[PDB]
Amino acid sequence: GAMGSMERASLIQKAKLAEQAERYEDMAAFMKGAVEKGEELSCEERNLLSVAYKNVVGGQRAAWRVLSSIEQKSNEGSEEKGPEVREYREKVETELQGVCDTVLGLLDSHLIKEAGDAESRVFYLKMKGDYYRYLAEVATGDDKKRIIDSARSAYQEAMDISKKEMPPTNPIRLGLALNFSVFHYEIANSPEEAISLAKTTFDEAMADLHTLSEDSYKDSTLIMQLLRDNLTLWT
Amino acid sequence: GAMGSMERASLIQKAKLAEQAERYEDMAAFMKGAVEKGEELSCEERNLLSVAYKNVVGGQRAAWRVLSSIEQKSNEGSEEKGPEVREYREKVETELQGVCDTVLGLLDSHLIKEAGDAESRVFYLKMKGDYYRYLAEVATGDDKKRIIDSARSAYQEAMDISKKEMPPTNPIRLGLALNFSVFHYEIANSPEEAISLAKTTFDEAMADLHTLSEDSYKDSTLIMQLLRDNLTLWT
Ligand SMILES: [Ca+2]
Ligand SMILES: [Ca+2]
Ligand SMILES: [Ca+2]
Ligand SMILES: [Ca+2]
Ligand SMILES: [Mg+2]
Ligand SMILES: [Mg+2]
Ligand SMILES: [Mg+2]
Ligand SMILES: [Mg+2]
Repeated sequence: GAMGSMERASLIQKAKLAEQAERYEDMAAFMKGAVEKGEELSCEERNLLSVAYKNVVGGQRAAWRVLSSIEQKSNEGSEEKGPEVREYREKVETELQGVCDTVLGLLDSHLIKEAGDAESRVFYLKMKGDYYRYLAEVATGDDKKRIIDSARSAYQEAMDISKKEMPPTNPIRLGLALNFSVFHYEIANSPEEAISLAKTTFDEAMADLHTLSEDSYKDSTLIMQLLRDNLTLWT
Repeated sequence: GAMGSMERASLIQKAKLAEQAERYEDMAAFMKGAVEKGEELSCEERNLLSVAYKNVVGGQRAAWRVLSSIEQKSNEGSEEKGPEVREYREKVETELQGVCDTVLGLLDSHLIKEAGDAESRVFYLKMKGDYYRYLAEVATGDDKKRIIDSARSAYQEAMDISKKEMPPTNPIRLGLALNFSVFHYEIANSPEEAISLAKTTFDEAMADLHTLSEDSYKDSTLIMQLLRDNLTLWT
């Protein structure tokens, strides 16, 4: 790998600089190099990995949605324009799939198997569900159902651990539940499960806020608002 | 080149799709492929080329400024942090220089020499001044003065043609004058020349607005406002 000659600490330092410069592709490459050093990631380092790839894939998903919509309209009274829209949508789609496969590969070799604490294991399993979810958004062929089930299975294992090992206000647990609820609504055609999950998560967090410091209260209530935003949109 | 097998029309079509998807690196690559087909560019195609590269280099310049500022602070009571900030600033700088060299290469081979109409020749010479200006922003060594003079010379030839062949409200002429005034203020250490140029350009355009249609009036007054914005900032 092209980061093989750079010190782990320097990769982390440069990932933080790339974040400040909004250079998320660089940030992701630096964090991939850091993961490939083979040592486990601290909490801050895990967040850097997630921020980098979420931003890279988020731009790819936004572009794919623009191009997919143009492609949809072209296939309605619409004039034939040739293969270009499909080709370019496919190009962006293949790039997106490549990023998802890269992230999933880092999780499989070997972040998840070395993650023993609940906070790291839940974090990585949530990421696995997220990146299979992004693959599912663009899937159409023989493995769409298997891709969806891979996302479900990762989210489910993360939920089981998070419920047993974390308080209901833990921001990792809240963000996992938020994303699993989105999976239910957007991927699994299960809006009732999505609503039930978001509501139960919100209510159980509400009841636990009294145990928190002012700073933790701020952290948890911010994610609760994201759950509330979805419930308002979905109900 | 990787676009050598794609039709010129398909490259143009995909450049427009990439713009809609805010995929400016792709847009630039498509427009580079279109230029390399060897045919002259229409007015719309010239604008696509400029939009693509302006957005790519604009992101690089913003990142370089962030990293340069961090580097400045590190060299003031500041703790020694190693070579990483300089290395990463250099990496972004080298990428930026590569983009500028790519654009300048397309202008030199062979867009400028085939551009005979004032509107195309002024457009390309303005681009030449712009991309030498971006090189000058990061230059420090033996050729900084020669880089600055290359920007000046391109802008000056574009100004001479634009003054002889275009009305003072022409949006190309206005945008050239805007950028040459920025060159004077930011690159050539000539704020009085920058102010004089912006003011004279604004006033000569004002006096010509009566000749324009409603749509052309809108086009010209928008760029005049950019000149006014700079004058307000600089005076
Ligand atoms: Ca080492
Ligand atoms: Ca028709
Ligand atoms: Ca052809
Ligand atoms: Ca100190
Ligand atoms: Mg290396
Ligand atoms: Mg119901
Ligand atoms: Mg090709
Ligand atoms: Mg004075």
